[PDB]
Amino acid sequence: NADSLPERIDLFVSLFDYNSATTSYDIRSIQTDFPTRLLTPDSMLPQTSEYPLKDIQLLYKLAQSCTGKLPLSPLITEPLVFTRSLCKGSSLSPRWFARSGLIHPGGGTYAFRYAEKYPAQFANLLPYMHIQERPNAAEGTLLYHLQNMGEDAINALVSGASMFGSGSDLWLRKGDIYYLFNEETWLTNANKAGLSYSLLSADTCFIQRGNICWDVEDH
Amino acid sequence: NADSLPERIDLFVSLFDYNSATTSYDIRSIQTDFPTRLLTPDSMLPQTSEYPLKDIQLLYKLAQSCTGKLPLSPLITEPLVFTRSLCKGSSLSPRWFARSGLIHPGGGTYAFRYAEKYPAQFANLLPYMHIQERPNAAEGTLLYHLQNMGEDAINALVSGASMFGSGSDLWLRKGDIYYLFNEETWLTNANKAGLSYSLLSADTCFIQRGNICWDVEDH
Repeated sequence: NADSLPERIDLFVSLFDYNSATTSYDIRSIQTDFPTRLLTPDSMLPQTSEYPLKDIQLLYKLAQSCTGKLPLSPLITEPLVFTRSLCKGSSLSPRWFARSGLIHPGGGTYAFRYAEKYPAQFANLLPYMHIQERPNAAEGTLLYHLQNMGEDAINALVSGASMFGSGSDLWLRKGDIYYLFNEETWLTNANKAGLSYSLLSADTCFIQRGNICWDVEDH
Repeated sequence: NADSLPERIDLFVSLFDYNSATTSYDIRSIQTDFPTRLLTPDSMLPQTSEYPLKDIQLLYKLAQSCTGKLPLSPLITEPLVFTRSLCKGSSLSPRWFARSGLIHPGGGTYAFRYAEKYPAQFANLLPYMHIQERPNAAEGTLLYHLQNMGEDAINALVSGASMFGSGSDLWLRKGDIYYLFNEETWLTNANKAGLSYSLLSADTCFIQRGNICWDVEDH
């Protein structure tokens, strides 16, 4: 019977009443509001794959003391501009952030760090902050759904996956729009299609032992 | 890198200090204490795959009124013995349950139903009751662990799987003994082996869409 699974999944997708979704989001609207950089969890970590750690550390020490040795990476020019501006007290307008690479070498964004020093600038700079740096969004908003997504759901969303689960929602893609359905609708339509399902925490499922599905950490 | 997964899983298994398990259970001890019938969730349901439903219903009506038409299935002889004994008020000793098929056609066990009518018999009859019919076991006991297992963990245990997860434990088989480790040990050794994992709720994982792993309900 496992030979029938692609057709059963097709039946499952066709059972949903797309006019009756909890809500829906055009992919173009998500892209308009959120750079991928401000969604993916790795942006919140020190950018160790982009810079030598020595450069990240020199930059932290420069920011503490507003003096000392200058990082060397030609990739460090904009971080240095940011750091030296905070040191000299010279303004960075929202336009500076809009044309910036957004992510600070120590993880997180320039905008959030800037607004920590100039809290009157916070609302103007929110568009340049990672979703995990923004305040807890109102329930039912797109930011709320994004802030509550695990890494696996963010990656599926960013990759444009045809469906993925997050929290208490099923996201189903149809065209270039995602439609959200709640868990009980997901389960009812899976029932009716003769399907069972698991939400994976790991990227993928290569080998099953007992009820554990194993993956390599590094692909 | 996924080509290396069987060797990584072998490394993972070899990282555990089996003398340092939370606890361990010889499979022979589990079998001594628990018939498979008293573990598997289907025993708690009406035995519709074993009897016509009409026979289950005739048997329920006979039990209510202690009169009326007799079920026909030659598979119904022992249920009729049980029912008529309860009707006539004639004793069923623990020895009757020990040689019985244990499971009543309406789901659950003869012993539990008998002890509902004769509560002084409850402790003598506990060995013949499903784990889901017994009182909440003391924490850390084998019954406690079994009572807290989902269907997927019970099936893995019953099938003798080399590992499976239940609750906050990893069960690892070595020889004919299961060794329990907690979640943080499981995760540490998975980390060290370069593995990621998911606990499946469905029997298996045939097709992955997004972060959902799909199975057929009926194999």
